[PDB]
Amino acid sequence: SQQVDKIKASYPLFLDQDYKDMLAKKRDGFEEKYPQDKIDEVFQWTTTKEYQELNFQREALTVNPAKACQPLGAVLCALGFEKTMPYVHGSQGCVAYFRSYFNRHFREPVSCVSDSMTEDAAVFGGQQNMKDGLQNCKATYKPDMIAVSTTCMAEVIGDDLNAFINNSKKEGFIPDEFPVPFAHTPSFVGSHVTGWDNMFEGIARYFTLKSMDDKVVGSNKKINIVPGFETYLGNFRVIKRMLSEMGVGYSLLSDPEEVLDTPADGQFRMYAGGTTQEEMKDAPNALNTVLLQPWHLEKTKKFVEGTWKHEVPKLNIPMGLDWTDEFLMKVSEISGQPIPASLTKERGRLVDMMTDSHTWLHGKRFALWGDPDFVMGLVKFLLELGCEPVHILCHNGNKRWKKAVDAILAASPYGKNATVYIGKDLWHLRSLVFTDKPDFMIGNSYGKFIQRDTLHKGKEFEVPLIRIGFPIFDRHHLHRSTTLGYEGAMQILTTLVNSILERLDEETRGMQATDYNHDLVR
Amino acid sequence: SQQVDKIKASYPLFLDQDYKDMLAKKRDGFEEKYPQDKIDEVFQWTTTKEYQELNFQREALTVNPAKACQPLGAVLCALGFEKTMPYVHGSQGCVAYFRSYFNRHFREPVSCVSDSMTEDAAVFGGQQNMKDGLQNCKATYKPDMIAVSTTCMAEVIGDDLNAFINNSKKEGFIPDEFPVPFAHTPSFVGSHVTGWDNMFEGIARYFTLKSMDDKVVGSNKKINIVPGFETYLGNFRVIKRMLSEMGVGYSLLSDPEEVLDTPADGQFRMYAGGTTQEEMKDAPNALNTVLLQPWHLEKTKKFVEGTWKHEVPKLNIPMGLDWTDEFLMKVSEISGQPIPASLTKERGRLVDMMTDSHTWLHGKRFALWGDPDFVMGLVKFLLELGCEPVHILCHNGNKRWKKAVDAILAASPYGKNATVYIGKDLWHLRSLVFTDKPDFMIGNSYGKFIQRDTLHKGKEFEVPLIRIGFPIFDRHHLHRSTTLGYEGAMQILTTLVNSILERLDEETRGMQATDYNHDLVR
Amino acid sequence: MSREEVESLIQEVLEVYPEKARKDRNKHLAVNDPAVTQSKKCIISNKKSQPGLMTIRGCAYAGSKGVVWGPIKDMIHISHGPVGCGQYSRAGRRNYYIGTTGVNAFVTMNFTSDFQEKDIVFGGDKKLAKLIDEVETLFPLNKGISVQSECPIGLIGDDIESVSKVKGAELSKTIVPVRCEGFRGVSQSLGHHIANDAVRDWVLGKRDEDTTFASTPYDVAIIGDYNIGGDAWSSRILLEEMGLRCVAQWSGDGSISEIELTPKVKLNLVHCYRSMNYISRHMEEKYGIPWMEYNFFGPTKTIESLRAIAAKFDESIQKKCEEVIAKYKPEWEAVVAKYRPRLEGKRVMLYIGGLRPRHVIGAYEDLGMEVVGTGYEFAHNDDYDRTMKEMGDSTLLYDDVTGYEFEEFVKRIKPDLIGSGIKEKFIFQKMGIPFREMHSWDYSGPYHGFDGFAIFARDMDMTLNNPCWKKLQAPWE
Amino acid sequence: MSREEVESLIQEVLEVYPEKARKDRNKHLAVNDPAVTQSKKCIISNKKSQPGLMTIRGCAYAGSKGVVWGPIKDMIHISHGPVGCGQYSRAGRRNYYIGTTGVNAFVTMNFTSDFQEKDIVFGGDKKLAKLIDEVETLFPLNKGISVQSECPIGLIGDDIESVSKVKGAELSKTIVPVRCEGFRGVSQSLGHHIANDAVRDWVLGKRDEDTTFASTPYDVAIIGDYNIGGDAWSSRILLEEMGLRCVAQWSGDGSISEIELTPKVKLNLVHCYRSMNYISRHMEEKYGIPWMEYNFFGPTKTIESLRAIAAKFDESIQKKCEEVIAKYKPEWEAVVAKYRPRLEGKRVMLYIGGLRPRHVIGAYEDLGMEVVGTGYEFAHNDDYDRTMKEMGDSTLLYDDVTGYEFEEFVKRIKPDLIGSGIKEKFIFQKMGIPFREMHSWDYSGPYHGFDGFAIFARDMDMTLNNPCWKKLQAPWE
Ligand code: ICS
Ligand code: CLF
Ligand code: CLF
Ligand SMILES: [Fe+3]
Ligand SMILES: [Fe+3]
Repeated sequence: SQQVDKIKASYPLFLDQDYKDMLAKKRDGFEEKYPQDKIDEVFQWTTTKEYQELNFQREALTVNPAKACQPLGAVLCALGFEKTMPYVHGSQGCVAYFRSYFNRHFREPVSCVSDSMTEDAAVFGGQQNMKDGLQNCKATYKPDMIAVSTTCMAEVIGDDLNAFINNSKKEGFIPDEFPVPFAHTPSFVGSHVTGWDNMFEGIARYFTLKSMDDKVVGSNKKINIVPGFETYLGNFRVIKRMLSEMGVGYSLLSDPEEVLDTPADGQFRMYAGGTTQEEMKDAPNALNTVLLQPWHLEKTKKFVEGTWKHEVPKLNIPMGLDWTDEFLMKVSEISGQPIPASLTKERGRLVDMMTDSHTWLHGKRFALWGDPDFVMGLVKFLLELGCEPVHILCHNGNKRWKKAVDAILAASPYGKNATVYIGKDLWHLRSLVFTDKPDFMIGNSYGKFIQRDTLHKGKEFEVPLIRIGFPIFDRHHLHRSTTLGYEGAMQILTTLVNSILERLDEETRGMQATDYNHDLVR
Repeated sequence: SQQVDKIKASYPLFLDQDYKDMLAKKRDGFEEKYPQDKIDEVFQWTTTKEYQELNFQREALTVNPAKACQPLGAVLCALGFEKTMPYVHGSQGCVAYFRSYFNRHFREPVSCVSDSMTEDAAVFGGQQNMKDGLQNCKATYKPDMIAVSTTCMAEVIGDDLNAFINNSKKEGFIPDEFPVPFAHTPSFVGSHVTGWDNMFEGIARYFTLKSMDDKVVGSNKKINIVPGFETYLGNFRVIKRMLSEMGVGYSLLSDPEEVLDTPADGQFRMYAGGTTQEEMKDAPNALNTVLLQPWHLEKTKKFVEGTWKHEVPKLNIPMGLDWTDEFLMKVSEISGQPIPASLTKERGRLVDMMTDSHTWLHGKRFALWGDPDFVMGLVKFLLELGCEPVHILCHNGNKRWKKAVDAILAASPYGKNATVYIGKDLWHLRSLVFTDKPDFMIGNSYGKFIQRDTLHKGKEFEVPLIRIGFPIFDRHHLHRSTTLGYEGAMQILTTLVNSILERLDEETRGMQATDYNHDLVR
Repeated sequence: MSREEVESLIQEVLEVYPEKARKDRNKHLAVNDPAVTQSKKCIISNKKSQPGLMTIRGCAYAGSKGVVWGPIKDMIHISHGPVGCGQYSRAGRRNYYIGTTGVNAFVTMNFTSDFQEKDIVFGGDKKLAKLIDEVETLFPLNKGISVQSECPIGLIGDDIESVSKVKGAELSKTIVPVRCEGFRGVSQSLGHHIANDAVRDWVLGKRDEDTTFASTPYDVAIIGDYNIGGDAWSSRILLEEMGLRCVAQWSGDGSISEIELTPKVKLNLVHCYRSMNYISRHMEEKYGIPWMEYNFFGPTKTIESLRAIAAKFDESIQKKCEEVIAKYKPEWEAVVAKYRPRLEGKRVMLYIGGLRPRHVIGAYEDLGMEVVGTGYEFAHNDDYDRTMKEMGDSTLLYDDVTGYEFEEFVKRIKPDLIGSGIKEKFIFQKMGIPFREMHSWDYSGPYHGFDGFAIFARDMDMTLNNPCWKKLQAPWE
Repeated sequence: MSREEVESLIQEVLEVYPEKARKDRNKHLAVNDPAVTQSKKCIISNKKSQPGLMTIRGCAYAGSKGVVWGPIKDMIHISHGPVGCGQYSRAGRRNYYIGTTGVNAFVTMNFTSDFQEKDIVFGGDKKLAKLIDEVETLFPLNKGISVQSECPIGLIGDDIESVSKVKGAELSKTIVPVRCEGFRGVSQSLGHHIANDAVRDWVLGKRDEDTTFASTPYDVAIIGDYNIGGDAWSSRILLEEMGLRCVAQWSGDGSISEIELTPKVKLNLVHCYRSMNYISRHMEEKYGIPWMEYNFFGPTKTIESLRAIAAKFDESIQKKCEEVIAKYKPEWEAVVAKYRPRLEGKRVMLYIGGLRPRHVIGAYEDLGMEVVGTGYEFAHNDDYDRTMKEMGDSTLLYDDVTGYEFEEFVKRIKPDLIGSGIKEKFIFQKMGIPFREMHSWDYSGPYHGFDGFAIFARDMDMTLNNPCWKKLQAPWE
């Protein structure tokens, strides 16, 4: 039953007595549900340490992973170029899923096409699919460039992208001068960040490999910036702003912040902004190349150091205080531009907030998960704040990254209780937060379920989640935030201290029970 | 007892069994406490409509006010000028309280002095106090200007500020050319915003009244901006940024943003930034003067219109889409500068966020309180978002402002259930949110107690608080936020929508009870 | 109106395509004629998509894992293959259920085999057996395992059926291998077909020799309702107050026991014909259970459906149906009185998967709103035969419409509201046209039945009449 | 350290003042000599502040309403006058209490008359009576009303004593008028005196003729502990473990009934001498109740105070005290063993109000820390008499220090830690020096007793050794 003046959505309409009785009747009659006591016993067992040993013995079963497949990152990289259409050679379901994922994260239209490969292509290959798809895409959406990646279908059947595109150009389906960079992105290798690296390397090789005779390093007095897989527009904006304040010439390669933040004014823009072909062709003439996320830009680093002959600096992600300082000094050394007073004042203001909130941050325990560079930068910043990471998880990390993270942790007295896990999923993290309870979790929206499970054990065992990372689906406009630089550090610090204070306020709201500590001033 | 590995502060140390037994023994032994049944009955009575009818009959008692006294606003205005020392003629306890208040809100040093008037001055006056205080302050803290306000003691006794300062200058206590503007700020009249207006009018009259013979309107091709009582640094910053993007000459008068955001780099800066004396002297030469908060700048408006011969535009606070558009168009008309494309794109992005969050924001009910201009701007923004303002409260509002806000509400279909209260305090609003429950409250930290009371009645009766306004004491670095322009509108929209989503997440976290609506994608 | 103008618009939109793409797409766009009962002579559907045209269709894995098998709550579903498929489809569809997640319910969880290069080169049958053992170890309260195949499984030659048979015999468990590789078929329709075939072959006939279930003449099953936002519950409550007994519910909030007990019911009430007609026809031929379709979109359609269902039983069910209609009449009359003045005269364009474009028409008309255009992603010709009689004259019909085609059609027609998926939501929002998500109900619902009609009307009003649509043009432009 | 250098520094700091201010301030700075017993010959205190020098002192209203009367929970305290004072003093002091706020407890609530211009011109006595009637109507469970005067009340011809007497006779309620106007005196100490006199005159003698309270030879009353962060509770439990019975605590978590029952106890354990010595002496002269000072800051002071209190009673209390000390020895020993190596050899300066500058020195010395400078805002000469023997050789002593003075002293001495109020906190934080709030315990605590010593050591370690103090200089400068 619904009242016209107060209509109830699914919550809490189904908490009404009639719906509750219907659900109880259904369960007791036709579901053959296990007894509630048995379910409670099994949940208690899953919250124990023995279940943790059984869980960490897994070798073939992955439960709730924290990574995606390569063509998603390839599409994200392709989106960062001017009037460039992402084109995935393979099945259309992959493209549908990529578009749905990016639409749910960014809340913006995402453009991508497929050649709709089927059983006929599973037997005879997808050469005709490639020809017709390239022709149709160019004729319909009029792109200046088509960036081609692959799905696991074409990777397994071993389709040859280079030969397919060459045949398409030779037979006249698309003009010979039309740029069609390509990359092989096997989803059974690596993750989405690997796909981003592969696509960027393919585009750079397409635009620079055959025309390096007339290139001189440092000729255009610019610095190349390669951001890598990034889902915060504020990060691109802060990098550009910091480079502009220093008066440093720069070329941001794969810049998608304009196409992922289009305005609503009555018209649809399929393309907006992005790196031009002139920038990509002139990139070898820069003084140097800086990779913002070096731990998933290895192929790009090899291509840049080998072909472009750029001595890429060994820089960590510009996250926190120390690494932002190191990035700024390296940029100043490379470009010969002094660091302006505005950046010094911003650093001092960040230090001031750190000094203000150190009392509330000290001693706090965090679980965290995400991509390798983001995770290691977050670990560094949390160490600088006096916080204690204990469970550090990275499903797409490797042994070298784990060694680097351990070296970072050993350098600080607050990293003595920290353990780094690579190749572990979120079921492992759920077991870890049950057996060794932290104060907070940091990660994407998939952690919310973990919090729910903790609340099932008790209010004293609940571990609140802080949404930093990708993807965030249950909150609006968090993709506009910043994690890089002093401004990103300030945003992260404000979020963390406010999460701590909201938890404290919630725990002390009981009248005559705990409200003696419900302080007005904190 | 304490464990050295896990040391407990007051919460939850005092929840131990021994402390609970000690407290219970004390209560049943010596406190002569009322029975818990009587306390519960009285609380339930205070949550009823009859109690609300009794409460609104109050005529002499004020319970939990939502305003301060004039000298606080006078101090805030004086802090906005370069190397200017706030000086309060009266008692030192007032200055101690002002400094503590601003220190807790801004988490920054606040400088203010007093002449420390005692019982002796109650019959002789504070002339010698003024002389000694001016001499000592100038000798010790080296200010370029001393801005004088008053406390209630000096106003009741009747100290002539002009005569006292003239006699101090005449007898050599301070140089005759030293600028010492003054203002009378009685605490029993108006509130802190009235004091801000009085102090600004006094400074303007000191620097411009007697030298208007050589002033020609529009000579310097600038627009004067008077912000009024503002406690968000982001508001100053966003006004400056928006005026810079338009390429519009401007002169912000009383800009305290630099002195309230000094960096922590190993030195203490007593003064930083602020309006210079040259700017205040050249202010009559501007094209026009724009008052960002015209509802507490009436004396300033009178002085600017009658003396500077400036045709002050009739503008609302640049809060929300429509009023930001009107402010930008008025500035463009005055200065003759076209509105840039960047501001158009930012407006479109705000409209896009509104479109994305309209489903979650539609129909939500808000109780709200604050200062008049901030309250009416937030009401306008809530009406623009499809939200329903229900309880609009302003302790320092007047009847003309009430008529204006009623006119704003009547123009929108979402203002049907909206009532406005002037002269009412937070006990009135507690009664209102008990009897006519809204979905959320918007206000300063003093609302937290109200939330506690609601949680005491039941979880289904709890009204969550959203901290937008002054002062915020229980959260860190919220004073850095923005509430003006498109940037402030986006920040407020994000805060509101994420508060709604977090409330929904909390209400649907129960396993096998309500977690059917614990959606990953919202 | 203006059928000639609609055809001219179709031609103008079609000019841009190359010769082969234009010729193929010409058969999938049509102008409605209610007098026509054979859509085969009018439109062509269930064909392959043209490459590189930004299609909206999914894959057979989405049709099988995401639609049919996924809502089953007491079963663990393994995405056999690389990590992406189960990650993008995890908790993406709001098929509501009651249970303890991770203990006895696993709907919003993501179980996968996490294929690597070695698994591709050397196969994943041994890995699948080890995974099944680990699943049984860590999740003892699960009541069945289904293994949903992805593209490399079908491309490398893995014998999932043998592994499922051996492991099911060993553990005395029901393990269902579903060959739902994404390259099979052209859309999710073949996924629905394959999932229904798997249900028939491995689950449906498990209690043919069992007769311990007490049967009543008023036993019915709900077929094709996936409990999107609680739709199945909202329909089931109406069926229950009518005196019937709902034994099974496929598949939202469904259990394997309900599926196995379905062949014991007296009537099948099919909600989604497109995705469940195979199993309903199989049940009719094998056990003799008649099946009939019902529409609970809006008061008129649910009155008609309730009366049609009650006609299948004796007089007592008919009296209970009349009593239910009388009880629920004032509520939807109040809803109509509140929300018809604000929605009268508006024009709607729709593009959904296979059932809702024709089901929601009556609900839209009960609010005084007219539908001028509709389309399907993967519907067959019988769906178009059903739809063509429910639409107005000279309305637009589009099958497997492209992004550009729908863009231009919406630009020319200029409706007041559009209902489609998440991939058109933000596009049409940036146009300035109100948009409603017709797959997830825009994170609202339910919309079925009387209780859902109020929510539907409130959502329609709150989106159509939102002030934000009036603020797109800056005042200085 | 190096007495001659300290005197030289004092002279350089004084060099900038005008002659009158310099001459006045010369008497408020001293170099400590523990051999000296009388402080009148070296330091001068309890004098008016020099105008325009940024003193940290408050007013008499703060010392009466905010310190003495505010912690009383079952009473309602009206701030008679304009709105600012109660607004700035509302919930700024962390005097913890147990009760239902708004029903039977009103500590964090702000009650005021909200004086306007008409109230200034025509008085506020009728408004006060109407306000008392409204308070009686809306808060029936209140057990007394206090009326704290602000500056205009004493400036205009208001007579609150007559109003209080008439309303108390009419309503049979205890109404205490406090003439704690701001301009009286020079600091909060006169507010302490006025509040104590009001307590003596209006509350203390209510049960003089009542003999229905059963009394035991082990009755003690805590005087001068205001339960900052639970501090009083952290003390009271210890007294309960010694076998004593605590009848009242003034005034944190205190009730009016406890105040009235105070004249029935056997001993008055006075914590804050400065604010409650008046009432302690009055009770000694009138009821013959002895009072002694105690110190629960740090394990050493706590043990000495427990032994001194136990020596005032029979042998059973002494045995219980020995058992308590033995029980609590390992905990504070472990706290020292953990935190002293991190804090050994550090130098600290303090600037607090009347009691704590000398009370917390022992707790710092228990951790291996040396206090090199100390000072008071509003202490008298007896406080400095105690401090001089409490403090070390060649250390710095300051009374009513100014912001400029404190900044110059801190720059010259360069301490590792500074403990002061909120008005110097950020000033010293920007300077790169760790700062702990010694009034509110930086929203932490309690710091009294054995359980508070652990929190104290943890806070000192967490602030002194924070990494943020090594990051204030940019690497490029
Ligand atoms: S199953 Fe089908 S696309 Fe019949 S795949 Fe799709 S929950 Fe649609 S029009 Mo999403 S044939 Fe159901 C459908 Fe209809 S997921 Fe739902 S809304 S009634
Ligand atoms: S059509 Fe369908 S969704 Fe596509 S793969 Fe095929 S079953 Fe799956 Fe998962 S991993 Fe990524 S998204 Fe594909 S490319 Fe390899
Ligand atoms: S020394 Fe003390 S705090 Fe000062 S007034 Fe006097 S009692 Fe009070 Fe309240 S209202 Fe404001 S702050 Fe004053 S100036 Fe008039
Ligand atoms: Fe958007
Ligand atoms: Fe600060």
